[PDB]
Parts: sequence; C-alpha cells; structure tokens
Amino acid sequence: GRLIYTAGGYFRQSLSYLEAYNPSNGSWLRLADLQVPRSGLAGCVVGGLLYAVGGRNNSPDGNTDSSALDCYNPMTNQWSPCASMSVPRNRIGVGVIDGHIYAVGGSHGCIHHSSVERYEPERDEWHLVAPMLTRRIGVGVAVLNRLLYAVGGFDGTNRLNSAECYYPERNEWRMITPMNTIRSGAGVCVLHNCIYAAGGYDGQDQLNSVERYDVETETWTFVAPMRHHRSALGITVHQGKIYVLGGYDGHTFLDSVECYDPDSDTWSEVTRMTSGRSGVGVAVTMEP
Ligand SMILES: CN(C)C(=O)c1cccc(-c2cccc(-n3ncc(C(=O)O)c3C3CC3)c2)c1
Ligand SMILES: [Cl-]
Repeated sequence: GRLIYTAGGYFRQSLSYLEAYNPSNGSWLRLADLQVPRSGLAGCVVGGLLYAVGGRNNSPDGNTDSSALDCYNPMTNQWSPCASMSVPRNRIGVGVIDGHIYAVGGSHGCIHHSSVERYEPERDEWHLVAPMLTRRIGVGVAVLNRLLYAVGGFDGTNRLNSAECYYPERNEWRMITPMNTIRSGAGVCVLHNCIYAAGGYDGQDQLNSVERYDVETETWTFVAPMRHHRSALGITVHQGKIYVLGGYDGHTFLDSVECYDPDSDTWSEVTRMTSGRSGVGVAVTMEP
C-alpha cells in the first residue's frame, strides 16, 4: 500500500515531524523526525524515496532559510543528507520530471528568487536551469506531460494570478493563461489532464476556492470549493483523488485533511492530522 507523508510544517515554530497517513485504514504513523526543523519546504518522491527540499527553520534561537535536500528511505526509517542547493529557498515549490527534482523559486531573506535548479539523484548534483520569467515565492508547482508549471505566489511586491510553463528540451519558460484568482501559498497538483490550484492567500483573505487548468483548452475553470479556507496547505494525489493537508485559515492552524472526488465534484473531510500546522511538505510512497 501507499501512504501520504507529511514532513515538517509550522505551529508556533518550525516542526521536525514526519507522519504518514494510510487512506486504506485511517491510521497515522509517526516516523523518524527531520534532522532540522523546517516549514515552507516541499516534499517529492523519486525512486520510492521521499525528499524534503528547502524551507526555513523558524526557531526561538533564530531563523535560518534552508538550501537542504534530505532523503527519507521508508525501508530503513532513516533520513540522509543529500547535496544542498545553490541557494536557500524558503516557501519553495518542487516538481519531478524523468527522475530529476526541480526546485523552483522561494525566498532567502528579502531575496525573492526567479531562479530554478535541477537535482540528479544518480550524481547527487544540483545544476541551475533557465530562471522563471517572474520572481515567485509560495509558488505552486506541478508536472503534466513532462512539462513543469509554476503557478501564482509572491514576487516581493504583489501576490500573483500569473503562471508559466518550463519546456525542458528548450530550457525556456513561457507564460500560460493566468488563473482567475490571485493565489500565493496555494496547493498545486495534477490530476488527469488538469493542473489544480486550491486555496492560497490573495493579499486580503485565505481562499477556499479551487480552479483547474486544462492544458488542451488553455483555460482555468473553478470546481467546488474546499470546506476550509486555507493558505500554506499541503496537497497531494493518492488513487485519483486530491488530498489537502492543514494550512492556516486566518484564525487556526488547521489539522483538517480534505479529499476531492472529481467525479462527484465534492470535497469531504477524511481524517485530521495529529496536530494543526501549516507550511508542510507532502508526498506519496510505499509503507515502511
Ligand atoms: C501563520 N503563518 C505564519 C503561517 O501559516 C506560515 C508559517 C510558515 C510558513 C508559511 C508559508 C508556507 C508556504 C508559503 C507561504 N507563503 N508564501 C507566500 C505567501 C504570501 O503571503 O503571499 C505565503 C503565505 C500565505 C501563506 C507561507 C506559513
Ligand atoms: Cl516563513
């Protein structure tokens, strides 16, 4: 079976939790802590291994942006450090193409990155690629048809409705149709032929709205809203369904986990995290 892994996050300070949720039986397992607490990180999976990428340790002892890449092996329940990125990237987005990890955007102090870099597990090496056309932190990233999409975020002055696409064989970014909603710190994922953008912050309010981009029609369409307004949510896909994990609603650090069924176009509550938190990294792989 396959589990939904949530790594890190934020409640009062950055967290080192790694916990796994099993959709088949409702259960949560607490597994080995991150070596370094971090919020604003991304999770991804390559070759059955879980990776935690970037973030920031917000701690009473000081605040440190992370250039770290760390690898969790479910077989051993151990974290191993990998090569660090060129730069710290808090509020990062990541996507996997052809067994390589793309690290996109994020912040280092007041630096809002447009830069993008690619990790090759077989060589344990990062290399920079073409930068985005826009500086983006709190950027949503998704992969569809071996193309990489960067969606919304914050450019240092404004939250963004814009999005762009990276064409690996041209090493080139191009704008796509902008979303119907400004979204920073949203959850972005892919399901079937569509990129979904769920929640986020629009500059004024946390959002419950959810819209999806069909690459064949180049248009964004709203689907049913989530039950909870949320920014800095985790999102993943498990068995053809979107799961959104935690985030912040303007009032509470949510423990709510909601699940979207695209056939009924409905959201439902499925479980709650063991504790409320925002800014987690999420991905899916085999059980330990
Ligand atoms: C209430 N606290 C501070 C938290 O919940 C929190 C804590 C740590 C980390 C994050 C986080 C994670 C990912 C992205 C972003 N992000 N990136 C950009 C913007 C923006 O406001 O535009 C944001 C905010 C809306 C979520 C933040 C949020
Ligand atoms: Cl932060």
